[PDB]
Amino acid sequence: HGHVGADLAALCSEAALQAIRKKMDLIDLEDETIDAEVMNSLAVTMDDFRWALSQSNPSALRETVVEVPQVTWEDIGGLEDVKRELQELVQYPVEHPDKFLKFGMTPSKGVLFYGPPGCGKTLLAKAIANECQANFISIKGPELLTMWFGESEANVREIFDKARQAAPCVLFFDELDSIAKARVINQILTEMDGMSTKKNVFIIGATNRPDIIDPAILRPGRLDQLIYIPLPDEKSRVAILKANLRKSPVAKDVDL
Amino acid sequence: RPNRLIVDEAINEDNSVVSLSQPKMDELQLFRGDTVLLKGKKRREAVCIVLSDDTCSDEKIRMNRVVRNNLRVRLGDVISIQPCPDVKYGKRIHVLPIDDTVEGITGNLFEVYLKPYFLEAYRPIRKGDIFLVRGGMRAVEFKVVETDPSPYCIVAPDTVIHCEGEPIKREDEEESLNEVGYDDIGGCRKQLAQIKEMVELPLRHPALFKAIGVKPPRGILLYGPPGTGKTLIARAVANETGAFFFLINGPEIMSKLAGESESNLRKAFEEAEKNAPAIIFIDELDAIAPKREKTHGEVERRIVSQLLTLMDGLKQRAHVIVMAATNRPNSIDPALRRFGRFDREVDIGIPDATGRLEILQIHTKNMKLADDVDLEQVANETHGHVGADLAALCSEAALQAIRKKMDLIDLEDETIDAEVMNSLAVTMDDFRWALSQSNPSALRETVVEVPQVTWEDIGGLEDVKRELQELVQYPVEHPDKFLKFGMTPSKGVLFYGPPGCGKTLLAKAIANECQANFISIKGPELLTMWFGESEANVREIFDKARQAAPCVLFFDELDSIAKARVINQILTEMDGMSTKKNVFIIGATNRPDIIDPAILRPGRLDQLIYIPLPDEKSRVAILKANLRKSPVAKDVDLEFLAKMTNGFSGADLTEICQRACKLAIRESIESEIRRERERQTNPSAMEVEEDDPVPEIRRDHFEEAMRFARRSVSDNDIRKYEMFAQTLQQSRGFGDFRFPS
Amino acid sequence: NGPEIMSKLAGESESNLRKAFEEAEKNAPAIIFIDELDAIAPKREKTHGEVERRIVSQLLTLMDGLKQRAHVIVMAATNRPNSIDPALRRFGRFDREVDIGIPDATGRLEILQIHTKNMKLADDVDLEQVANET
Repeated sequence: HGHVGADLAALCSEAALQAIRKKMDLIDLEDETIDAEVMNSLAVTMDDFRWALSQSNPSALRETVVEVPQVTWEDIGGLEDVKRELQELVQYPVEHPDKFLKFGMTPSKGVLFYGPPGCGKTLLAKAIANECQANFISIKGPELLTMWFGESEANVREIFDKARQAAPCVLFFDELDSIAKARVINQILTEMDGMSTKKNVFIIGATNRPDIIDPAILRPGRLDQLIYIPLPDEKSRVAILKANLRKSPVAKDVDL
Repeated sequence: RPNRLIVDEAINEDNSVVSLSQPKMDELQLFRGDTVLLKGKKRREAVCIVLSDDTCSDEKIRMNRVVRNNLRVRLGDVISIQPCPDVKYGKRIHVLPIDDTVEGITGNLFEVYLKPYFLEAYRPIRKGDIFLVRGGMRAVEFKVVETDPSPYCIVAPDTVIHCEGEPIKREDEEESLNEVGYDDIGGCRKQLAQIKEMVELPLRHPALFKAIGVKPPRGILLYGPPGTGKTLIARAVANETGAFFFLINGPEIMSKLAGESESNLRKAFEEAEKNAPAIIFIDELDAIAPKREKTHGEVERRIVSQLLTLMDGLKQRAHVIVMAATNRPNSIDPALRRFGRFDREVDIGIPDATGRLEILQIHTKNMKLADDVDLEQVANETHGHVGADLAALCSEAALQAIRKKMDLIDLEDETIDAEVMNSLAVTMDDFRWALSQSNPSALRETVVEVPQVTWEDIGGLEDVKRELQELVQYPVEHPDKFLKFGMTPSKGVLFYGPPGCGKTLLAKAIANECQANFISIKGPELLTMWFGESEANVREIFDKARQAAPCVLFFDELDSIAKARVINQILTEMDGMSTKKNVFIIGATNRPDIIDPAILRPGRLDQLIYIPLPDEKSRVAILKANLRKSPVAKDVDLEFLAKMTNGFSGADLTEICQRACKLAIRESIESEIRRERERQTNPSAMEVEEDDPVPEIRRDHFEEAMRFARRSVSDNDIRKYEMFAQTLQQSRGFGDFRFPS
Repeated sequence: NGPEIMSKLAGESESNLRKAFEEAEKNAPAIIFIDELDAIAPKREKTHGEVERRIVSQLLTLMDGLKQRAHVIVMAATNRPNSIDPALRRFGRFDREVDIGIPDATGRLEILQIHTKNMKLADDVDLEQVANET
């Protein structure tokens, strides 16, 4: 992750050089002129690639990445009301844009999750992005408040027009109350009203202290719906428990 | 392969002669009148005719002195011999008297030193050969520099003479001895091996790299602190192969007129393109290409763009690589750190303790030392010194040894006799003087090294040892079993306990055990970033940890900014750090409740290991450990001293083994007062032997130094850590359950 | 002199520096002296032009271009070591740095003993007393 094409060319050349360097038993000093044996009878193996990935090649990437996620709906079972609501708020304005035009109902532009910390909020937000075949960017808390700690408040316009460039996206804040420990909420607030509605970008924000939030974010037009994420129930628990044991071979008599 | 043989002494006087063994004749099949080349050190060779004799051993060649010196080989070293069928006659080899033993003869001397010496042998003479001819108490060696055939020549007597030039002095030897070898540079053996791996195999084998299709490098950055010989290393790599150096100086291509420096750069790159597989070198890049903020004019921008265009205008078939030399990679214009110009960046950093022994071993070569000196002892100190600082140390110690000998180096003898010139050896207190009285170290930044503390330095804590082994050793010693069932490794622990119970002395132990590097930043080094608002200055100390792959970076008192940010600056960096690198982040603290809870989120810093007060076995271990240097009396018990000190922290009983040393040094100073202040100090009944009243720390010194002991940690604050340990739920709840049958 | 090799035309001061270093190289074991170095080589912040940077680099190149057999040493004279361009405090150019600081009380007696040489003093004066003050 983070490699570019030139970095991958460098990876291929270094893996080939490591495969040469393990064959110094034939490429000797007594044979200065190298015979035609090892020139065409040397194939690279997998641990050479793993060495060349591990031992070297720092990635030249730190900024955001646009992609479609690969998580699925059954990765977190249950929450059928939340699934129905997110389908009603994401899928229907893009899969059927004409029926929303028959009787003129305008689509909403974003929900606000809230619940206990670590109940699969991001793992729920990526599921609808994967289901709609929609791109998904994500900025976090520490990426957010380092803007206003060094007073770079006017540096969300680029991360919004980058979302404008990828048309079917759902930009996801995470812990946007992180600056509510003591601005940039106003900088998103002046940008969200300037964003048009014919583009189908949605703004889902997550939080853990829903009372400390600014009430101006809850005005109708900006962020209206308030979906509550509860603790995981039984079927969701067995689903996530099976989901985390994809890689590990587990004994067949281990009950879940 | 039977080519390389050791060289030993010879008896015969004939010159350009190599001794072969008579049992091995049929493998080479060359007879007596055949010429051979001998591979020597520092890429200088010589040519000889063979002699087949029985006085040589089976694998040892008997050869004379001047061709042993032309190969620069001595007793024990192994040389190669190869046949060379390109024997031919030549015209006007340029002989030259290079010694001061000519005795003032000028003109044509070559009718008795050249013409009778060379005949009936087919004498092979290579360029630079240092053969001598002795005649009339005049042993003149003619080192030739211009041979019209290549590479060696057979001298004919009908060769016309050309000897209008003047014989010169030993200065031409001083420009040939700086064709240095690999052994002439020390302190950076790992980085020398890595750069040799990077450079040497494209250069000696240009065809295989094109054959597979890999790309040789186009630009290497040799960044490091200034003065560590970053130009000597490039000379050594280039001269250890068949390269061609070209030193472009830094401010020399700045001190030209406007519109003329680029002509010099174009001429230099053209000379690199025209010649062999070669290497140019640019020292002090940040004086011709600084950051963009340090560019108020525009001609420097023209020079920088000229450098960029000439750098990218090279071909992979030209076989030229570019090495630059800065001090820090953020002090360059970042427009030339893109792919194709300057990507691979090595760090010839500060030499360590045992990396400092060879760097003054190579400097104490021509200086006669006595037997009392100990290079290991001075190597143990002099932290922060660089190679130039150690050269200055050697010169100042030699000057102090001269300056103590002013009793013979007098004003009445203006011309100094040859006595003290070769009969003066430096002793150890001269080195101690030159270290103490002078030489401030030019180092303040961090240092990467493996620690030398051991696991038994702090006994006990077997659970903590098991946990640290499980969190450090197993992700690096067995990386495949972590890949069998996909468990990802953790990226850092958080110690917490009472102040001064061996936290850093525990953190260095696993770094030493894993043979892993260990950097360490502290509290006052941390919060001085955000007191002067240099918050974005931890990226360099993290990518420095990226450069040294098996490291464990150790914060210390990271709650020091929690007296009233940079925690967020580490927090945005820790998630961006990948996991295939095996760098771990161990942070220590003393107030675990005041810490930011965002550091405790799973993924960032999860495990919370509690360090208790030292127990009994740990106490006797640290007590024995602090008395390594001091000789202690054999009846001084320590187990009785162990179980008496019950609630003492690890930083309190390390104080009493200095208070006892101070209480014994007071009495050892005081005992010398009365012994020199003896009334009627007569030669009668004089103690010619040293009485040594306090040779070691006795028992009553500890019995009196214990009286000032005081426990630092109370009972009310160890309960704070017990209560914080109870704030972690501590495996409480349901308890034991069983799976159904 | 310091500002004397600044009061020349452009492109001519370096000719004077080269002539001076050549005269040092040609003559005996000798010593040149540069007074007021911080007027021809200040810190980098006090360099708004570029010709001063050409002079500074010329000084660096001619300084490093000497040989140990030439027997010439260079003494400069500043007031504080942080008031110099730190690119010439590296090893090989300017390392050893002495401090002829302020003279003390009894160090002040000889400095006016050497000044009261040609002046006839009476018997009532006491150089120790004035040395105690000032």
